Amino acid sequence: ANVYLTDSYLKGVISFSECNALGSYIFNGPYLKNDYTNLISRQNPLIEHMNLKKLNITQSLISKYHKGEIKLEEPTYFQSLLMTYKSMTSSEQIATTNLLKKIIRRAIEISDVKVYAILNKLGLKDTIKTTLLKKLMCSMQHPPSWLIHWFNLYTKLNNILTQYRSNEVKNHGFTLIDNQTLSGFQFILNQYGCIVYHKELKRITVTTYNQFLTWKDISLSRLNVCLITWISNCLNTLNKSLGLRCGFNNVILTQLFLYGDCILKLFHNEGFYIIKEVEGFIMSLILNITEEDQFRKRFYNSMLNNITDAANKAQKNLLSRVCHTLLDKTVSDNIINGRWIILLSKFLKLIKLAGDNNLNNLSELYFLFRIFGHPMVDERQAMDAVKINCNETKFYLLSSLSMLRGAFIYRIIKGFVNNYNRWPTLRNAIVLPLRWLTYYKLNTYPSLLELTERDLIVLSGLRFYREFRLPKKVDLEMIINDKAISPPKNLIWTSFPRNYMPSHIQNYIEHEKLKFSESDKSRRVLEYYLRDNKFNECDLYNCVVNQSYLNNPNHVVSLTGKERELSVGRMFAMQPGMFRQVQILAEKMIAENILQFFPESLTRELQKILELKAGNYISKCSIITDLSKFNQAFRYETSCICSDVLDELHGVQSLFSWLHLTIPHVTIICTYRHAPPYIGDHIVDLNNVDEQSGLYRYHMGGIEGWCQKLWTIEAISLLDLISLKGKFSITALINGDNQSIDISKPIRLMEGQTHAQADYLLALNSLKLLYKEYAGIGHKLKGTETYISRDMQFMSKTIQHNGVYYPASIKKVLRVGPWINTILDDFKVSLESIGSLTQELEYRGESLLCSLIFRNVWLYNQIALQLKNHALCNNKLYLDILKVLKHLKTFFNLDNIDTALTLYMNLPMLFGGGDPNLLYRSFYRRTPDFLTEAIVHSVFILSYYTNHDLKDKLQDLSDDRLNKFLTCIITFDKNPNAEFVTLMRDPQALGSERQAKITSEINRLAVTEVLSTAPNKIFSKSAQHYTTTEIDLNDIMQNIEPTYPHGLRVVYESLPFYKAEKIVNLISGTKSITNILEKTSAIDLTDIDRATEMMRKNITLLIRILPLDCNRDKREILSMENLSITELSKYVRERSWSLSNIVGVTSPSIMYTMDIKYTTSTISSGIIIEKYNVNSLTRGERGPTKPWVGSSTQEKKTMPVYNRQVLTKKQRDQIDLLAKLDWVYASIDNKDEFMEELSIGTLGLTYEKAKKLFPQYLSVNYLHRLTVSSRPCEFPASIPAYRTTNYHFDTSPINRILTEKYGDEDIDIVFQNCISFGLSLMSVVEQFTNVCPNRIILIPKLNEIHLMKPPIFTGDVDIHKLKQVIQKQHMFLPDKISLTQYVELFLS
Amino acid sequence: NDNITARLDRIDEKLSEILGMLHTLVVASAGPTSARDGIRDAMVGLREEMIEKIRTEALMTNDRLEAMARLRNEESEKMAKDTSDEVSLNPTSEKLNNLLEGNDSDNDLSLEDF
Amino acid sequence: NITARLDRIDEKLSEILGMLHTLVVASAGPTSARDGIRDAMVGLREEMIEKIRTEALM
Amino acid sequence: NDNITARLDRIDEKLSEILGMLHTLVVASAGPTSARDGIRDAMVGLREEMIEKIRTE
Amino acid sequence: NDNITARLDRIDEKLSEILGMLHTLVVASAGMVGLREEMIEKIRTEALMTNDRLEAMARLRNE
RNA sequence: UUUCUCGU
Repeated sequence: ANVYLTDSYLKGVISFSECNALGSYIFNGPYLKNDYTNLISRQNPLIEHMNLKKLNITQSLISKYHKGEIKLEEPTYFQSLLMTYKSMTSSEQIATTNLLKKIIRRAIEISDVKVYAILNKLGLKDTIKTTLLKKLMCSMQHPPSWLIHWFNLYTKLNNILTQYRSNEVKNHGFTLIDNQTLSGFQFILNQYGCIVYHKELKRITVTTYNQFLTWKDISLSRLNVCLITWISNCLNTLNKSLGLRCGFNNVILTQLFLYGDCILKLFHNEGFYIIKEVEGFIMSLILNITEEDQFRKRFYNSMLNNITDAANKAQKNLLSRVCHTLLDKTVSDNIINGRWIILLSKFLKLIKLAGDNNLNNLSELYFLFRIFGHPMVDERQAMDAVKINCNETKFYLLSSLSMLRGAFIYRIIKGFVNNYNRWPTLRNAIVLPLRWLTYYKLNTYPSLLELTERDLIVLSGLRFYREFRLPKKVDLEMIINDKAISPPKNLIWTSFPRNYMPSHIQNYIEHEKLKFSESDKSRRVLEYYLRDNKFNECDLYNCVVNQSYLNNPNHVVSLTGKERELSVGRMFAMQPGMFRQVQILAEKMIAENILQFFPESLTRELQKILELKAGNYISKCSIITDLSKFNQAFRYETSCICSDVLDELHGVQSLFSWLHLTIPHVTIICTYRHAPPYIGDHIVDLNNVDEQSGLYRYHMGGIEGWCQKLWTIEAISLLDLISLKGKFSITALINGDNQSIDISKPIRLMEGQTHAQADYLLALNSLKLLYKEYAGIGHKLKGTETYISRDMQFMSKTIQHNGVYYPASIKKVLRVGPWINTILDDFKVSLESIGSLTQELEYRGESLLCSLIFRNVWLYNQIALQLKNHALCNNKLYLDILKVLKHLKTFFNLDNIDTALTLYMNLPMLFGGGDPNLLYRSFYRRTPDFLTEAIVHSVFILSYYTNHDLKDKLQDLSDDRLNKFLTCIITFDKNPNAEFVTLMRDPQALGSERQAKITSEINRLAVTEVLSTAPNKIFSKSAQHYTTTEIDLNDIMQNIEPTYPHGLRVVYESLPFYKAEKIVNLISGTKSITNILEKTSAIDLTDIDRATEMMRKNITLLIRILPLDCNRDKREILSMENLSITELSKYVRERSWSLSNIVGVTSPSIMYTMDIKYTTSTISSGIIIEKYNVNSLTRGERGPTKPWVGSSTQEKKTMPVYNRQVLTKKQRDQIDLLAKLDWVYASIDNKDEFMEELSIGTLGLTYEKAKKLFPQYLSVNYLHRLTVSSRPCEFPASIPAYRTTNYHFDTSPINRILTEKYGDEDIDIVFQNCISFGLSLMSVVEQFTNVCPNRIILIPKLNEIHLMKPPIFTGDVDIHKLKQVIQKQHMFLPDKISLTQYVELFLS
Repeated sequence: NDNITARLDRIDEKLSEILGMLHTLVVASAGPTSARDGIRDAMVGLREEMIEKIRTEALMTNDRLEAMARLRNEESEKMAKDTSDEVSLNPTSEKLNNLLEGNDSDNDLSLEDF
Repeated sequence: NITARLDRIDEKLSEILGMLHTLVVASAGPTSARDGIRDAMVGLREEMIEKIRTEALM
Repeated sequence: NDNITARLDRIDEKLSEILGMLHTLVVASAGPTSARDGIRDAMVGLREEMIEKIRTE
Repeated sequence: NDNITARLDRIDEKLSEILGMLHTLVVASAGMVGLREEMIEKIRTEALMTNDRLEAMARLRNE
């Protein structure tokens, strides 16, 4: 049948409603709050709740509670109890200590291979070979009691969770009873509930599976923090610069976690109001350290006010809620006594002690925001707050509205001028005065300093024609998403359980279901679009132009609790399919057309953003304000006045104004499986349902997510008006919910004043003005949201000043465990996710060994100690891993399976290994090709077991382990299949079963078959012809002699199969395939065993890649004398694909081909790199040089002179793709007919007509300046932006040598990776030697250098197959350029 | 031709007073009607007239004093407190600051309490 | 002097145009969309004109 | 001269547009659910006459 | 020179009636057939001008 | 167990 797999991480919402309902049904009384939820749960319970209560142990527990032996308590109370376990015994403590010691020792053993490779490649200076790791292991012998406690708690909770998940996989409706795993505790954990009972303390509760996952994640996060801090301290003990930037004794951290749990327990669920201020408090200490006298005290006092007001509000809400409920006898006396002041003061003082007046410590303390857990969001309370905020009348001065609209108009005019060199076409040219008419005629614009309030008022009254165009064909990639939607107004009750609905409501639903189509009856986007049999391609366009969303009788907005959000409230909402289409279309057009007029929107890294942003007296300032609640302050009169500008520009009525035209008339209703509203009798529609705390009407406001870009651009216009009114410059960096301001205004400094006490006055005046105009425009932002600063910049929850970045690496790597970011408990995905998450430590905190050892700890845990407990298949992966270990031991001369496991862990993941991130990632992020990097990583790894200098290239050696490995990589049996289409899907693919298969390739088939039998004609035909189109697209270009994978990728992108396969790949990532249309959230056994066999084959890849007999049975092996790794990899790729010549993808590994020398000689011939800052520890200090972005070389193309705005984004992208096609395939025998029919099929133009539209390129080499989406565009260093500023680089000797040898020709190597590798290598040398080198030079190895001249293709693309593939996939082509659109491309 | 200038000074001054009326004109949002059940129009009227309407409960609004102050263009005490050069502390915050900046007298570094 | 004063009168009239147009735009609201007069208030647009044109030509 | 004539020859359309804005505001403001049907069927007649006029010529 | 004076008189009358319309507007909003017909005519002629502009590029295509 | 839930 179908199996239910439950996630091991919450990745969802802890729901107050379901917990209250379950507790109320179990204890026959109001459990959490006196709402209708408890009443309906006690009246007509759910089947799962009945099953949970009917258990004999549950009956005994409720009988004991009724007898008064035990008293009901709260999930927060038991969270505190679990955190302060205080129930360990000597036996389990010894076992946990031994397990942790073994884990640490094995991780250090695995790390030794990587470190030895790094060291002997760098030239610096039993089971462990390096003295550094020897000392590190000798120091990290006994983990401390706090570390052991956290590890033991996490291990016990994970054991309970994995046992429950395995049993749930085995059989459905399982409930796990475990009173033995945790001493003194008791768990009745199920998917629909988790009852925790403490026999010793006589306490009981009702919790949820999400709450249990949250507890486990809290334990895992504390374990991660403890491990990272312990490793950093042990590294810093032996080398100050080696470890992380922060320093903790971690007794303070453990006490801080305990005190946070105590605060939560004292304030019950409402304690997260207080907990929400930890990040702000850290920021307050940061400002105390950095800012001037006035700003620091202002923020400190204001936020003391904030914290105490939040605590008082939490206490009041707690007392109000707890009164008429079963928990009334639970409130601690210290809450009423007011003694919680002492506890909270202790918490803050210990937070400050953890900070230790150190900027790095405070900056990285931002993980406390996530350690303490997540609240159980109350839907009714947050919706009541939203109703109170939104359902109010806002009074505006007509002057203020005119100024805002005029500012938006001025932004539109400035953007149009700067982009298309002309004013937009506007109807009302007569309303302008003579001056503005002259500015219209002479197509320029005035500056802000030369513009006035009169000008803003005048510009308000303008009406434009069309400059932008609506896409006629709906964008399937835009609308298709795995997310969910809401049913219509008459079907909204289907989102509630049948038991919770009244009998007449159930009858109405059963009668109405037959009156609705199969599509809208669903609740998921995929099901809604697939079941839509009567789905016309031009449906969204027709709806938008007919305003069908306006006054729709079946429009209802449903809003559910946020996911993993500690912020109370923040209730995101859903909307039916058609209105969602309209909203997403409006957002897409805003982003792709108008957002180019507002560069401050920051649609994006932070650090670069900050770095281009960073990029008698002048007074500066800085204001940071929150905008999470802004969205609520925008009526029709303030948002649609600027939305009318976009409406006119697109020439469409009420497209961007749909919000405050249809949301007011719909009913805002709570929608959750355990939060139903009271209906009554004979009422079957929301418009007649009376409103209560669960639902309301007449929103008069915005919604989160929807129209965020519109409100962002309106805010930017508002700040431009602010700057005009205040006579100062603004450098806004608005992004998402956080807004950053940088006001600079020249002043005449009066006598006896420094730069201080004038920036403060500027800040106060600007804040008063800013407050005044937000009040006038509707927003009532308080002192809670905003604050002022002078030399500090805050955005995206990041800390920096003086150009030195302070990261949050520990927070980023907080949740790392066995199966993270995976679906169906995928092994390879978990490995990749662990690797990616652990890089962050060395990418942001500048610590190679800390990140590497943390990654090795968790990788070893997952491989050895967690594969045996896989949820789906019990032991198959572990058995296969054991087989691979024995195979590796037999292949090499490894003495022990322990060493075999170490080698497997260090072996690159490309050849079915166990190392997710290779060596190059530690020196430069992006690489041209992965095969060469994998090969060099494997060579360096094998250099541990085979003595190699790594400084003398690769002189042959007596040992034959590396020789055998390389020979076996070279020699294999070729089994090509669908080679060209596989290259077009992945230009770096190997094929012939010589690379790890990702889940998309396996799932593509099953996706095809499930899509073929779908009601939607478009998807049905696309899947029916999918195999034939696959064959045709594979053999379309089998005749070209020199195959170019990147040019093939360009062809594939240009052809309409790209969108269809994007949809297929998106569908392949869902939980269940062939069960999408079955109306069930249970994975099919077909999915289970297909994924299982794919996982087993991926695990058993090293065996096939490395046969024991190294294939050919002879003494002839790969001779290592004068061997080029680039040639090796190119030959491997060509042999694997059975292709005569593959060009353009083979690039040298810079790490291998660039040697390291710290002192010059008689010949330099190297990339000279020196540090400008003359000091030992350059880390944490900013230099005088521009940051090393490492962008690729700029291609040279000429923009054709035509009207850009009249062509849609997809049409322009396809035109650019065809221009790239002409650039790459200019030398084709069949080029004329190929491009002619390609243009006829795709666009509405011919080749001759479209040639003038094509931006003809000027670079003669398409192997060096091509811009394929499969090729990297930037080559940055591993170190962040600021650290790259401390060094200078020069490549003049390299230029001289490369011109002397094979000069005046392009080279395969990339110099951006060269510079990034040099900088990151200098940083790594500083880490490993406690001193940054004065000057470093990189001598290359010329045998890895190749001349990648542009080849002349010889062949004929099969026009018949190209016609067939376009005709079959005729439902995915972009908008054809009609004549009535093309004829205006050459006007003025 | 001073007669035409003298006779257009009148239209100039009445256009100026129309501009002043437009500047003093105020517009309200199209919020829900009284006792719900419908959508009220986005009514527009003279400034002081709608301060009188707000103070006479003609339109329900969460903000009365500060809305009135903003409409009449006067500095309100709430706005001054939000944009104060020095911000004070409520008694809870004063006690919190006293405990934070003072030496640990009780030294109640015990989880068994509270 | 007469030209400059006529120009300043033109600027005031431009301000009247702008303020009245802003009031027209802000005065539609959801109440006009519910009653189906927003299109009359703000004006017919090019997409609706194309819809009418293609309905005629069909 | 012609400058004053051109100036008033733009003032007349400026005032006409002010008139039109006042007309639409006053017909949309007054008449609670009374004239709304009038504007609705006026739009119906307008679209009918527009499509007929596009059919002609 | 009386043409300028007559133009000034008619624009004065138009502006005075404009002020009358603002006064009636604020009075009505606080607490029609010809006006409606005139604004239908205005929107109709605006739509006609826009449609003629669109037919300009239509004719340009048809060439 | 109105597809456990899973927005932009």
